[PDB]
Amino acid sequence: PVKRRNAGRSQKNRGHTRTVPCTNCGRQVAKDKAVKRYTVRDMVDPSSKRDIQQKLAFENEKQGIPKLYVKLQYCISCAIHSRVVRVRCAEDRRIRRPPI
Amino acid sequence: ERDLLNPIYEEEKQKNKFKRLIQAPNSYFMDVKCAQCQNIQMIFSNAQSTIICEKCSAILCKPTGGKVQIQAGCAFKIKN
Amino acid sequence: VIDEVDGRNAKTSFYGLDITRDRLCSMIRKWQTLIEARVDCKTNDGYIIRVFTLAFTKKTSAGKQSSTSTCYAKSSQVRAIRRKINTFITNEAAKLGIAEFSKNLIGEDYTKKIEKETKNIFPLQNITIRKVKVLKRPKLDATKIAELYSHE
Amino acid sequence: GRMQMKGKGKGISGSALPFKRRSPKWLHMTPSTVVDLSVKLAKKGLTPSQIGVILRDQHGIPQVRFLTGQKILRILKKNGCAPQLPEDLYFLIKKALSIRKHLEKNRKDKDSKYRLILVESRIHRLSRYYKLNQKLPPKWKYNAQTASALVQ
RNA sequence: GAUUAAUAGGGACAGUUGGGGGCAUUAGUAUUUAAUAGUCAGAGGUGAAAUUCUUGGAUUUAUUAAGGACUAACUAAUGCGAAAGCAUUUGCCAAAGAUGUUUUCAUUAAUCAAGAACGAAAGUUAGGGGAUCAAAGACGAUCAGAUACCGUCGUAGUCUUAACUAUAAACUAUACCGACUCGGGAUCGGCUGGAAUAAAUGUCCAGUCGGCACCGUAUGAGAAAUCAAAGUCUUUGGGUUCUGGGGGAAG
Ligand SMILES: [Mg+2]
Ligand SMILES: [Mg+2]
Ligand SMILES: [Mg+2]
Ligand SMILES: [Mg+2]
Ligand SMILES: [Mg+2]
Ligand SMILES: [Mg+2]
Ligand SMILES: [Mg+2]
Ligand SMILES: [Mg+2]
Ligand SMILES: [Mg+2]
Ligand SMILES: [Mg+2]
Ligand SMILES: [Mg+2]
Ligand SMILES: [Mg+2]
Ligand SMILES: [Mg+2]
Ligand SMILES: [Zn+2]
Ligand SMILES: [Zn+2]
Repeated sequence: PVKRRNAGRSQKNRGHTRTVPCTNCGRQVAKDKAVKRYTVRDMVDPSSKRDIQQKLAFENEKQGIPKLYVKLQYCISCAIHSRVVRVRCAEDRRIRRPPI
Repeated sequence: ERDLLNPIYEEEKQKNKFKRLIQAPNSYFMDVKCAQCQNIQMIFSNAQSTIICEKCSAILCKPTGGKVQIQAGCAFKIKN
Repeated sequence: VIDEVDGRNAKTSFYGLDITRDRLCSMIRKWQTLIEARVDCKTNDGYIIRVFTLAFTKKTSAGKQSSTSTCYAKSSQVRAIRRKINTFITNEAAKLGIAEFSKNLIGEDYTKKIEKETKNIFPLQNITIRKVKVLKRPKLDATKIAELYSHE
Repeated sequence: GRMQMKGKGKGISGSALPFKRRSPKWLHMTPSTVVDLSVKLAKKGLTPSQIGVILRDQHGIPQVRFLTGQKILRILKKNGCAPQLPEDLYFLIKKALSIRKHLEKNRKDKDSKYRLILVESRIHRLSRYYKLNQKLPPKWKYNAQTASALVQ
């Protein structure tokens, strides 16, 4: 019973692909296989934002607080446990560009 | 409606040269007039390396990948 | 870097140039090619500098760049782009003082020029000077440190 | 298809001979004149193939045999300028030798060792042919040292 | 007196293309350490903690330097390589496919016991090197017991010259050459026309050859999962090597 045709990794036309340590655990995982999400968040709770934006010395800031950029790479055990990815029915299992 | 025996021209022209019925090539031969000394020479369509007109030694064509670049004011006609 | 103390206030000379994390990861997008170009140059001022340049593939085709909208430039085109950028910088470096060079470097002049050189090979977007390092700096005579000060 | 590349080697490079066997109408060269040119080129030390190219690009001669009735090599043979070792084998050995050359110096280069194995393989494989078909002396062998002095 | 000239194969040549290989070069932060400045009482680590480190000043901050690795992000159902595998700059060396040919050779080909070239990791021999991790080991914790999962350390190893070794779930678990059977966009590399502009190593459009795939679909296949081959098989024969014959014993 082959489960995935992909077999989980995006890799074809090559023998080998570089291994990445998982953010959460640090387990080595295939760069194709890895669940990778790029995150641009803000360093600060919106309330906290109000508080700081009051006190910003340079008034020449328009959204003059930096965003935090993360390239997040999960091994599978981690990204499942941690709900980044979750179990779906056989038909949906092949759906490719899902979010909102 | 389609007949293999009487294939349509515009179609065969679109097909790859080996996949036509008569298996006919895409190349031509052209008479080229040197911009300077006004000599006429024959040049293969996809010709390899470079061509210099015999009279004045100036450059007529440049090689590529199946195209020849006719350089400058050199005028040409296909021979057929 | 502080070259001099005068009377309770410390004068400084040029040391380096650089970029915020933000302004970098700002510019980094998937589905285009990331070009980087490093150069080593001498001023007539007697400085040895190392300039890192950054550039990105500019999409023309008018869609939203995506998995479908792939923008990559051929590796060879990248190489020609390096060669060209690099060359131009070394030239514009040898003919200028470090005052001149730094002024030009901070501002948008070189980005304009670089786009104009580069465009043949490939259209580029947000050309940037990622960093500048000063490899070898001469000591300043009282004269040149006075001429650096020269403020209007 | 492409010899000794298993898995994916397989594609079609072009040549497609037209239907008309008769030489073209615009062509004014006597077959004799052609044989003259081809032999001049030959004595200049060209290849039957290289001669073919020259006649085709420069001289408006599309197919030499459809003009003369004799293919290029046969012409060369009759008229006595002959390429002693077949152009075919000649190039294969030139190659195997260039690989010898580069390989004596970089002894850690594995790909080139393997490529050499392949090329020599083809050389022997061609030797057998040209031997059984009497185009090569019967005791003729390709060795490193023997073939290196062999006109290549 | 020389059959064509295989949408057979070898060779020539032309513009390319590639994270293929070998030498040199070269960068980049990062870990670790040192130096020089600072400042102080806690750093570490965990589920809590304890081993550790700390006033001889740690962690922390700034600037340099040493030393081994490693090439992030761009990075993809993209590329190359026979496979193993391959990702910084530049230069050199030989090599390669595809495409383009109204070039040349003319069956030179397919597959393959012998016999050979490779072949991750771990491991072995003789030198180097030693920053990071880290089998063994030493300890902390956890536990009824932990010679385990966790933590602090740490040797061989990890890297490198010469050599051995030949093995993997070395995986599409799918032999190679060749035909033929559906549809659709897209993608990487050539080429051919066409179009727009700010006129080009860039766009777009339409062809086509070759790659990696994908999405539909089969009145084709299958025990099914599924498969555009795993189809053209009792309507059973295109060519060729290899392997299996209930389970264990037993590689
Ligand atoms: Mg593997
Ligand atoms: Mg495109
Ligand atoms: Mg074929
Ligand atoms: Mg360093
Ligand atoms: Mg690529
Ligand atoms: Mg040792
Ligand atoms: Mg207890
Ligand atoms: Mg440790
Ligand atoms: Mg065009
Ligand atoms: Mg069956
Ligand atoms: Mg059925
Ligand atoms: Mg399907
Ligand atoms: Mg059968
Ligand atoms: Zn993990
Ligand atoms: Zn002329």
